[PDB]
Amino acid sequence: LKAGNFDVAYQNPDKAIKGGNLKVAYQSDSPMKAQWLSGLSNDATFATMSGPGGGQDGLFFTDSGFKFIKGGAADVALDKESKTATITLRKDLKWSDGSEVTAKDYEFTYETIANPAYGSDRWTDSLANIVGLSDYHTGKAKTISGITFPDGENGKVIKVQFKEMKPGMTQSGNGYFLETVAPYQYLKDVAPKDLASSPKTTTKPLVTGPFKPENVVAGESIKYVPNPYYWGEKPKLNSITYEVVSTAKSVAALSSSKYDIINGMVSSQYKQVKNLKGYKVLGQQAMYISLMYYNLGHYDAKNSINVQDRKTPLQDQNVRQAIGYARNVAEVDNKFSNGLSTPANSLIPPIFKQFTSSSVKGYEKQDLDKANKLLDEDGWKLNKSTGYREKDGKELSLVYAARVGDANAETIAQNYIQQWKKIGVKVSLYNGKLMEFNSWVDHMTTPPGANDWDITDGSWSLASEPSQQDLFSAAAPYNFGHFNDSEITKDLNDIDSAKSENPTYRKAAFVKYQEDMNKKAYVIPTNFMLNYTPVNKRVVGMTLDYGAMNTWSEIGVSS
Amino acid sequence: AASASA
Repeated sequence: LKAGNFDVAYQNPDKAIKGGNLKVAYQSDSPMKAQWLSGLSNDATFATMSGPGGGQDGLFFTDSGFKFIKGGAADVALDKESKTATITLRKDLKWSDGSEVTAKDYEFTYETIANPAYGSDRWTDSLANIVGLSDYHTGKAKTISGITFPDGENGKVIKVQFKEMKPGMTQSGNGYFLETVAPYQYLKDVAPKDLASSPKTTTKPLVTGPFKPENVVAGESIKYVPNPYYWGEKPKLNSITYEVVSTAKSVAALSSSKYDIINGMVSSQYKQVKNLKGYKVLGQQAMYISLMYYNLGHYDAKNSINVQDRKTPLQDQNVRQAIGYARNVAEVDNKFSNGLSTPANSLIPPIFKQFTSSSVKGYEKQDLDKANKLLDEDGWKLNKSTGYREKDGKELSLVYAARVGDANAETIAQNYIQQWKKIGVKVSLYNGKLMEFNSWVDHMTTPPGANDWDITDGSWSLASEPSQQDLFSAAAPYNFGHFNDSEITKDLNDIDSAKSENPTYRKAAFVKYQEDMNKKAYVIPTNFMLNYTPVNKRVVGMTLDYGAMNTWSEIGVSS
Repeated sequence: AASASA
């Protein structure tokens, strides 16, 4: 497996010893916040650090494209005819204290999220599609009517009844049903308002993974040891230590071999890591998309609808396309990214092989000839005097709300401005400077939307069900440029239709959607990205493969 | 609610 020029796996030529201690770190300039219950945990650092303990007790294995498969802690099966998901927990699925994982532990997850007394921030609208769950969430019902137990609460089976089936239900991260268990017998006497701060969900939890946390140092570290009651393969290692390391100390920590693996390192540090002897640097395709938006209307919050009613030359398809073809994204990436940013051809990242294709063509290749010709034939005629184009007497001038974030954000933005000058479009920064992130978010997400920018950039970390509805639908508040297009609406609906229960049909729907978005050019895909992980040469069985389900049990050391 | 700024 490759990801760009990176290997996804470190094929160590040396055999693993029996035992050993692996030293892992996560790069963060903020402390971790330990919370072992998925529904109550809001810290991405700790979520990753919980991996050896079961990742906050996730149930389901997937393939390398995040589609559910059988063989994890539980299986899930969908029945269209009865509008039901059936979750079957393994017979020997146990908590780390030896107690059984049961149907009730799965239901209890729902309670931690849906009962406001626990204080979860993880309720979503998608959960309202489970029969009876809204009524539980608002306190109208004492129980969740759509969740039943064919073999009772202490059995191993749970059935979840939906109002409507959704084709994304075969993808992990879909949000229509949950994928974790919580130890009800361990936590049942803790007041809901005290659950998040209880020792029992922080320093002294029960877990289901191959390792259990023997010691948690608040904000800093976990000492993991083998979980005797793990259903699967006994781990090779005797222990794993997982610690937070600061950005400023990560490179030195590799130089001194303080950590075997550091996760979450940022793109800027890669050139300092590449050259380190003693490490193999692995790479993987990210669940990420960056894109350019054009401002085309406003958002009507009361009626939950985008209205594409802004006066702007960007209402012209030829203009939107030309501004995309003018950019030099590849050249930019080649200068600055160290192969960690690669030009996007479409809005769905290539890691989703079942939902996209490299055959889809967008704006990944600069084509200034085409950009110029598009503007010509649309009546935007160039000037002798000024280097800029005019139509019905008015100059083609646009405002670019570029933002802070990338290490060369200023330089990249200026480069694009200069490319746009080459096609006779005058582009200026919003208020003559890059926008701060929090300012940018406010500007883009406060209805009805501003009228004082034309072009902006956004970037998203996508869930493993890469839903486009909450980003680009006519009803979506995150449709930042506010386009509203009958063909795109059709395309979006088709992706989530009953016909898309068929994977080949769904792939075709995702592909059409991506083609149509590129042609219409309301938005322009910019970059995909790669993540990297340095790995000490003594580590055996390390891989970034998303389909690798047993890495914590398989991983070892050669000395 | 699935995807995040980042």
